[PDB]
Amino acid sequence: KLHKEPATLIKAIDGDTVKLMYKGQPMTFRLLLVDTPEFNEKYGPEASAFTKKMVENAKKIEVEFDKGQRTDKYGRGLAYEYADGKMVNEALVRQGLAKVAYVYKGNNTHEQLLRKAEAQAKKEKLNIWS
Ligand SMILES: Cc1cn([C@H]2C[C@H](OP(=O)(O)O)[C@@H](COP(=O)(O)O)O2)c(=O)[nH]c1=O
Ligand SMILES: [Ca+2]
Repeated sequence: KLHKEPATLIKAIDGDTVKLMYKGQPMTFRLLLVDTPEFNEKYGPEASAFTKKMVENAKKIEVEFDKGQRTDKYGRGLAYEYADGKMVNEALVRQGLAKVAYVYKGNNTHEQLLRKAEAQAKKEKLNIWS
């Protein structure tokens, strides 16, 4: 059973990275289980635009750590992000703006859910699957 924690938006960076204030400290978060294209690659600006709009227009932003590692080798926080109850990780995957990726042992609680969303976008030929 994972628990959602409060956080405040500092700055949207790109499709799967955002700078948030967590427990009073500035911290860069990398979204769990996803991989959006870099700004330079195809659909990159769209992914960044999608995330940016989604978090900037949210009234409440929550983070949810998984069971395994909470920080990556680059010092980034690893979590599931929620914009007014809606999981940003899943939304990106549902729109075909992100691919399910970097599935490590112990940090894959929401894996099936995201795989489900991917299969839908894949069948609908959304963005990346066009
Ligand atoms: C999503 C995720 C990424 N990472 C690391 C793997 C990648 O390192 P390597 O570059 O050394 O492969 C990097 C991918 O992040 P980005 O896609 O932001 O570049 O972040 C983790 O260690 N754990 C995770 O859960
Ligand atoms: Ca990426």
